[PDB]
Amino acid sequence: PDSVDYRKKGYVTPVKNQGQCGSSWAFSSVGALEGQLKKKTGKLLNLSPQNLVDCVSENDGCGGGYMTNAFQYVQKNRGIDSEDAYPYVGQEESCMYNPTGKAAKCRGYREIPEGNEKALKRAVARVGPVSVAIDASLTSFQFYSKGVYYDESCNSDNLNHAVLAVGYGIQKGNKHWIIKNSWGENWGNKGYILMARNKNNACGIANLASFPKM
Ligand SMILES: [Cl-]
Repeated sequence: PDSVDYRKKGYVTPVKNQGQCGSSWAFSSVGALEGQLKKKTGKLLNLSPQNLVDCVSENDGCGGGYMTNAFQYVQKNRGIDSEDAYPYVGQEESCMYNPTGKAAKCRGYREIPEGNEKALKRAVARVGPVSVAIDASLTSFQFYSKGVYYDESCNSDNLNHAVLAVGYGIQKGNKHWIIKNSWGENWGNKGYILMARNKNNACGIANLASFPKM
């Protein structure tokens, strides 16, 4: 069985909802950090995307951002707050980080070689959940309900949405990535989508992948 589902292993927190704020980069980043918190310490908790929205000046808050900028921030800031200590409000505010609420740390990051789905698979297997960016603009993506998603019109050069690869596997003969979104449990299959794997880097799944070192 060349498959892994980190949701079964306790590496994945409940699905969140970014609301009316283009902060999927922040949810993708905290998801990867949460997975490494479980792996390194044996337990996890919800980390603060609002911490990243307000304090990662290299990104654009609700206007977009990159996950490696977030990992670099957590490293140089010497921590990121828990969700409970720094709760999500769906809009950018002044940076209110407090070391008293520190719940995770970061020693750097690694970017997966661009477009290499085999390297992405090895990273998911050997690290844990990996932050990724995809083209999520298609209507077919947005109304996804079940099965393995593949749409030929997906633009690997148009990465517009950050998500989290929490595993991989195969379903009815179709290889897939298990993808955690940030559009609520209401979206997709309880917040998740299975995206085609080894189909010429569909939707750019392996073009902007990274994970934090802890
Ligand atoms: Cl394979």
